[PDB]
Amino acid sequence: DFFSWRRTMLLRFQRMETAEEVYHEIELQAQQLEYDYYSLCVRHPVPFTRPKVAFYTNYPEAWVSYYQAKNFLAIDPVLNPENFSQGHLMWNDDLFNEAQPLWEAARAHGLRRGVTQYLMLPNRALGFLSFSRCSAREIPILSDELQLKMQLLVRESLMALMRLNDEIVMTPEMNFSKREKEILRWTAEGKTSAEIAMILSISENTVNFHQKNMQKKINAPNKTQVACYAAATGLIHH
Amino acid sequence: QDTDFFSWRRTMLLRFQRMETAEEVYHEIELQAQQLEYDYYSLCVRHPVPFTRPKVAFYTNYPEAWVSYYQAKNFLAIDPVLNPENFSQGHLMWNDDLFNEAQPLWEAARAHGLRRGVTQYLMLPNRALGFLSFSRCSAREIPILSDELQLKMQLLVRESLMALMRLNDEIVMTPEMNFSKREKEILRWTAEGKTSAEIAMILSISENTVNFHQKNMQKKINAPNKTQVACYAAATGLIHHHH
Ligand SMILES: CCCCCC(=O)CC(=O)N[C@H]1CCOC1=O
Ligand SMILES: CCCCCC(=O)CC(=O)N[C@H]1CCOC1=O
Repeated sequence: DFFSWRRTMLLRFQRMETAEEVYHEIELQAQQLEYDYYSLCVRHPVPFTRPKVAFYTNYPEAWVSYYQAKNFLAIDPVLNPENFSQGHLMWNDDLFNEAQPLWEAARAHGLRRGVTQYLMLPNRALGFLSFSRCSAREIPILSDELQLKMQLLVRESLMALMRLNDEIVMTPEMNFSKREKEILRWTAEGKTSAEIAMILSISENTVNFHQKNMQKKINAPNKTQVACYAAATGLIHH
Repeated sequence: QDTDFFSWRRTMLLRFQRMETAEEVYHEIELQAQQLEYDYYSLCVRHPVPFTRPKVAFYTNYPEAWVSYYQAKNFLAIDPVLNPENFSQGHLMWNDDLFNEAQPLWEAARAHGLRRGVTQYLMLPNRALGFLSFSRCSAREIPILSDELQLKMQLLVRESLMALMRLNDEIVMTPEMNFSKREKEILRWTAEGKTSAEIAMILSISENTVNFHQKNMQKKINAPNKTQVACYAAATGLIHHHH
């Protein structure tokens, strides 16, 4: 009877044409599980020093504004894979021992209990789904059925959002030609422009143009950043 | 039965996290494969590096005649079972249509006694792609509705490969890069395209030492450039989590 839930959810997400349908479905499923608020967050693998983070939530506008103002993304333990197990995490008082200011601000805004699930996407982006409620001592649930239900919800929603090329999950656009990616693969092996020229039987002049043309559309200083970003997102071995 | 599945997981999770040798993992897969009415299992892993001809390691109890034949005819290069594009929810059932591109492979598999099979796959924290395939000789049918099998296989792919990662098994492990936290920090900056001179200013150290760590970093990995080291680290996710 649970397996039929999995199958319907699988049928639902595969037939979605809109992002609003994805976020709405998450809203419903969260509510079926006695949770009021959902939040879907994605941390991209690049840039390496300040990884891009996009999110979408039905949290109260006041809490979102407060959260961003205090820069809580940078210290939220819910977004730290270390604190997870089997990609699952139940919110508790101890988890926020390092970030109490977050916890108190969240409680002051009406977030008593919550839970988070996470996975890694094909572009190596880290997706986080969080559910939260304002009510204590209600709890629905088996955890096992909870872990497994949420496990599916992160996957199929974010994968759906990728089919639709949504801005929240799609990495900074890097539409390269098959020629450009060949040069990237060899650059990533530590080949010089001269060696890549001989290997591909083209002039070093043509190699450097391609090299510069990729740096153009990404706005990057050298061939080193372009290659590492490509390696980091899996554009090379997808 | 829904309930006795969750407990199956909890034990299997307990099993795999506390296995101490690689043979124990392959052993567990073998029984479950048999418990699931399959004679032959195959666990295959595609590494993310090298970028130009990535290494592929495997372990199976296939008839060796087919193994020798499979490699000899070089079927990996055209095997749809190892192509993530053909999957859905990380799962894939074998049928005559999927092998529309590989006529030599399917009938040859039929000829060696692989009538029916199924494959599950997922991506590991080191960005390696793991594939688990089951196969049987009995020809007949589609088993049990396709939900518990997918889910059983979903777990079996994960925990076996994760167990093998904990054990530093060669089938899953990427080239090890035990760097100092400082050495990894300059790589993050190298991957952002900072010159040794630029990295010096931001970290308050002499340029003599920046060039020093990089060459010292190139030592332990066997590679020429500041570029290849950064790309291998970037490719494996060494540069920002999970390991
Ligand atoms: C305000 C939305 C940005 C945060 C996105 C996210 O997923 C992280 C998260 O929910 N954290 C929870 C934990 C306490 O505060 C929250 O809202
Ligand atoms: C030598 C074996 C390498 C690994 C084989 C593999 O990709 C997994 C697998 O079961 N493939 C199936 C597909 C058809 O023939 C097979 O053997």
